[PDB]
Amino acid sequence: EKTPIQVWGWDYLMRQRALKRPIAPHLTIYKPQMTWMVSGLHRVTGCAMAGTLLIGGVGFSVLPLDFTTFVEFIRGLGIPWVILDTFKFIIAFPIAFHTLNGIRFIGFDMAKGTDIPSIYRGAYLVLGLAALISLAVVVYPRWERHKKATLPT
Amino acid sequence: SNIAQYKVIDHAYDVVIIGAGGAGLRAAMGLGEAGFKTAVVTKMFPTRSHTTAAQGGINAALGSMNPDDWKWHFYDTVKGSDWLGDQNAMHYLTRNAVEAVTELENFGMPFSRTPEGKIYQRSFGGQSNNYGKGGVAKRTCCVADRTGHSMLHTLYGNSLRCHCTFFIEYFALDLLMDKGRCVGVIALCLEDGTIHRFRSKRTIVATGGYGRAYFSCTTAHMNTGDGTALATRAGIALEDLEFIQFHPTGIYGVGCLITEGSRGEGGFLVNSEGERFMERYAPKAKDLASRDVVSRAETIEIMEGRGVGPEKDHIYLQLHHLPAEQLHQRLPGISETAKIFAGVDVTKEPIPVIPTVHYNMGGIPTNYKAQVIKYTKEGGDKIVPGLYACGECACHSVHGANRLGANSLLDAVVFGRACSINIKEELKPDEKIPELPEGAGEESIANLDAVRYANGDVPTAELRLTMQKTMQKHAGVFRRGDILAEGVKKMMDLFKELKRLKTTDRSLIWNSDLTESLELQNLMLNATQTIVAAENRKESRGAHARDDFPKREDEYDYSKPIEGQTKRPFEKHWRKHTLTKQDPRTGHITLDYRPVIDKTLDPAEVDWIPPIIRSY
Amino acid sequence: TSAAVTGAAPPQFDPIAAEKGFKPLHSHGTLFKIERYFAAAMVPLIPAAYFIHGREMDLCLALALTLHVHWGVWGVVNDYGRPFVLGDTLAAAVRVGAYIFTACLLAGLLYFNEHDVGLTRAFEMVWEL
Amino acid sequence: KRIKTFEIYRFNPEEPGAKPKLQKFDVDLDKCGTMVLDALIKIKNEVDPTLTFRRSCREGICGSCAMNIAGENTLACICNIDQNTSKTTKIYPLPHMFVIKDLVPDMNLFYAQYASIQPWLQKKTKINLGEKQQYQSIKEQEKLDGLYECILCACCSASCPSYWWNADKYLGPAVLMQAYRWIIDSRDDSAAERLARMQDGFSAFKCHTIMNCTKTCPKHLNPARAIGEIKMLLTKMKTKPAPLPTPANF
Ligand SMILES: Cc1cc2nc3c(=O)[nH]c(=O)nc-3n(C[C@H](O)[C@H](O)[C@H](O)COP(=O)(O)OP(=O)(O)OC[C@H]3O[C@@H](n4cnc5c(N)ncnc54)[C@H](O)[C@@H]3O)c2cc1C
Ligand code: HEM
Ligand SMILES: Cc1ccccc1C(=O)Nc1cccc(OC(C)C)c1
Ligand code: SF4
Ligand code: F3S
Ligand code: FES
Repeated sequence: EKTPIQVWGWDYLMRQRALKRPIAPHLTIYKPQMTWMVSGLHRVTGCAMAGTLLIGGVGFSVLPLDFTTFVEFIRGLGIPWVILDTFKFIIAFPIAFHTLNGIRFIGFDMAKGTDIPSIYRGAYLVLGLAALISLAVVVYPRWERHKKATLPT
Repeated sequence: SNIAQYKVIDHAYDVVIIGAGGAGLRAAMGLGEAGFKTAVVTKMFPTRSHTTAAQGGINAALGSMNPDDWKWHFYDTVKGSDWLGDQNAMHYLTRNAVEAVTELENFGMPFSRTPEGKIYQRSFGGQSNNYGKGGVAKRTCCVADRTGHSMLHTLYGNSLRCHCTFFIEYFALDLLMDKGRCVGVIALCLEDGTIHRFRSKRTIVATGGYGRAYFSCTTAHMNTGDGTALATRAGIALEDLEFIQFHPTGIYGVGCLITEGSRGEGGFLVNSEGERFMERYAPKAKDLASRDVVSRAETIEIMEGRGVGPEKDHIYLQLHHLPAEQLHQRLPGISETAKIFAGVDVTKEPIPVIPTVHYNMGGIPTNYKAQVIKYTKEGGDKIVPGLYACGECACHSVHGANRLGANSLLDAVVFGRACSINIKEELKPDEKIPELPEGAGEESIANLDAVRYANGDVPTAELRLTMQKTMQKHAGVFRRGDILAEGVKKMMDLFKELKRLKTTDRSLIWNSDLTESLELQNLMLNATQTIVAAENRKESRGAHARDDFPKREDEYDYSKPIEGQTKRPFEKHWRKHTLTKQDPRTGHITLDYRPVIDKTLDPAEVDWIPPIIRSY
Repeated sequence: TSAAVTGAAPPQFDPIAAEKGFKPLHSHGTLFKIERYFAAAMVPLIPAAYFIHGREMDLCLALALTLHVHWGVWGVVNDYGRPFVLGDTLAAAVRVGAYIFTACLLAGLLYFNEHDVGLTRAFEMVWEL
Repeated sequence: KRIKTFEIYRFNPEEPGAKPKLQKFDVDLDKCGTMVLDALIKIKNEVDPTLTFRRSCREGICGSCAMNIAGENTLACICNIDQNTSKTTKIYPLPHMFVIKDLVPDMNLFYAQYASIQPWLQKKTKINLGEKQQYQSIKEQEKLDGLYECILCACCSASCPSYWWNADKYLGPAVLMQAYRWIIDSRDDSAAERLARMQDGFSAFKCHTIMNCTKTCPKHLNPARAIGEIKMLLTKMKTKPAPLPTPANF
């Protein structure tokens, strides 16, 4: 159900194909900027999580595996005190960064914070709190279990 | 057209417009309104047309700031034309100025507003209330610093409603002629290298001027004065070509315009000694004296050494004394423009400026109906059928020897509007669309086919440069008989190098090398005619000032009282238009001269102003 | 030579003539509104999931998550699932797939709440490693 | 011999079955002007005249010379050459546009879309043309500051990835901001019908607030923002304070 202009826009795209006309480059050539790199990482993560929820929700359902076997399977190698929390940080950050940025990416739908200072500030602001909250959430229980090896009671 | 084959494409319209500048678009809107199948042909997108770069404002006696009579506008415009201006055309201009600019507000032009909510006007060069007696006039209505950008975008937008069909990026090669009658236009569609023949009952020329004939210019690269050349290649005399206005405040480096609005807001010109030197050269007007004066007044200070900077060769424009909340409000365009190209914080430093080529009053000769004319010495003003002109490429003339400040955007509009007004009437719907004679502009193409595969040993790029300089030198603000002779000698020998041309680019589709070559072709016609006219004009008047003939040559000496004297014959005195008639192929130029139309249109509505000595 | 063919006027969009008939007022605008509301509502929710675990939270998560991701994937399917680069019906396949993805998602999440640890408990257990 | 080297996008439709290229042009910076365009001209003028490209103004107000320069969409004429002679300035045409020849792209869609917003003044009471100045207050008209300046270069629509993808349906920043410019003009009346024409899910909303438009823009303007008000206007989270009262002594 297209508006008259968007009809024309198609017929055009055809006519443009007709002429075997090449298309200018874009991702190939355009420079990294914190405007759209952030856009990427909002949408990259946004999806990754949904694909997890599918690969998780439907994967563990169709497979005989319950989750309790999986949690045990990895403790099989019992990977280093580090490499676990790495993967915890990798799992917090897509939720952290995204959800924060969601408040920011809503902002620019309202014209709220759309000047280049407000854009570039918010970019670091969101990455700051996502780095904080994901590190803090991951290195808090880890620093509570090594607060057993030596503790009062 | 032997060395290739060409895709020829006919059309049939009522009226073709070669031009999508202020005049062309206004002209189109009125014709759409009238209901004509109107084809607008332009060699670039209409928003890119020059008008866009216009800054200062557009003139009308609105009195948004204070009482104003358009007759005071009319006066300052006739004195601005140094009585080389056909006043019947100027009467039309200044009468309807208030209607036309009001129209533009009513087309959604976002004019800067006064607290009253009216269209904010500023002061400008060469205007004054009470017929030169009263104060400095505020008629120059504006969209702050960027009036021409907003006028064009507005005019264009409104022309998307006129049901007018746009041919964009089509380089017009020739006016298609049938023994006296303009039956249409021929062009090259850049997009696919096809050739297009437009059959039309009328043809409006709104191509703009030839600013690139000189080296330094505020003009845009596409100011190659094509329409002016088209008329010549169709066999028409061009008018007042030697009158080239020099804008005072062009930036020292690139030559980009710093507006006269910058002066009309309270800025001023300062030499190496820190003197607001315009207070000498103009006791009354000062830095808002007419451009030919201010630009001369600059050159005098330079040529006497009080020029500024490391070459003592340009001067300053001063804005670091106006309050910064006005600079930003009234001059944001030039603010940044200066900050980019000059690196100047205009609130802290002055802007290095210099006289610069800007507007060509000179153009294709017309009457007040914006109709192209030929001038026999016996038959008089015999019109050209199916042909109209307006804008910078025309010479009605409303500017005679010196264009007034902020008057052209108006000239573009009012006479664009005039084109349709005048056509709506004198065209009748029984008149069938004229058929083309067989093999029309088979030459137009041949010419193209030549330049396309240009075989000689002179790069098109280099032949231009040497034209531009050969010009820059000889036809400056101050010119002299010996220089000009010596200029004409070089320019006519540069013309013979056209047969020795080189172009590498061979393709039909978007050949900016070929098209630019056709521009040079057109520029060389304009240029040659500009300087032979100047060389021959033995007087100082308006922009054209002769060291060897520094008095204004008139019928009477006008400093002395009128009666008692005895009127000179037409031959001796120079109150007359310069009508160069070039042989397009060979390059020979012949002249002839045509009277200034002193009468108004209605002696009942206003009186024709007697030539007095032009002082500011 | 001038043994030309007569051509036609160049393809151009008439905004006045396109104004004939055009009544489309399928104001998507009010739908956008609710997408964002909902997502803003989820701003407190993620903290709530961290702190208040459980099966009934899983249900709020799996209901909201399936609803917000549904809206989300539909967006990304329109951007990249283009008729131009896929051909019409093949683009309709991805288009429909964006709805298949949602329904498979919810069921995937519902099965996990009702026959496994549940969302909340799954995080506790992996954070426990 | 401060020889700057340039990598320019090249292409010829004339040449049979040809394909996009990259040519290296060297330029003496001492023999050249300070702006990118100067070199491109210098090059066409001295080296390869087939280097086809758009120019008209020299002052950055026409919009003709929009292109990519070292990864950014900007105007050449007012973009300064990178003085480091060891490096290359990488010049491409405006991204995701169909290229005619070298740096020249086809606009028409862009132009056509800006035509669809009915970019001209509309008022329900038929007023007479050259008769009267309509009323607009200083505060009213000043709103347009940030909107009227757009030269239609298309640096912003060329940078918007959502435009890349759905160019036929999604109007793109520059065109939208002009749609907006005509919306909030107090003197303009038919401002709802303007919103009506981009209510659908692509026309306007496909703006995913990426923000390149505002970042890449050579006239420092902000389309993202006016899109903002459109989102608010379309959702009816907001609407315009209708015309101020035109006094009876005006
Ligand atoms: C920097 C600057 C500032 C100015 N400021 C002001 C001001 O403040 N106020 C004022 O009144 N005046 C001003 N002027 C003067 C004024 O802007 C112009 O003279 C006027 O706008 C010319 O309009 P036009 O329609 O005649 O042609 P232009 O606007 O010059 O456009 C010419 C048109 O003709 C077309 N054309 C040319 N050659 C061909 C061809 N071969 N085939 C097809 N089409 C062709 C072009 O495509 C173009 O669209 C200024 C000029 C400059 C340079
Ligand atoms: C908790 C607070 C959250 C908020 C406020 C939020 C907000 C948003 C917003 C505003 C968008 C649209 C942005 C756009 O169109 O570019 C969006 C898109 C998306 N969100 Fe979220 N979100 C949240 C959590 C999540 C979570 C947990 C996921 C997990 C899968 C997710 C996945 C997505 C996806 C896939 C999109 C796709 C559209 C796109 O990126 O363009 N979001 N979100
Ligand atoms: C389309 C879109 C909508 C919302 C959020 C993000 C995107 C998005 O992926 N842009 C995008 C898409 C592809 C490439 C790209 O960068 C290139 C410059 C590498 C950016
Ligand atoms: S907005 Fe800035 S970038 Fe987009 S067009 Fe108008 S000017 Fe060029
Ligand atoms: S770059 Fe792209 S999606 Fe929206 S705000 Fe700017 S347009
Ligand atoms: S050429 Fe006018 S925008 Fe640079």
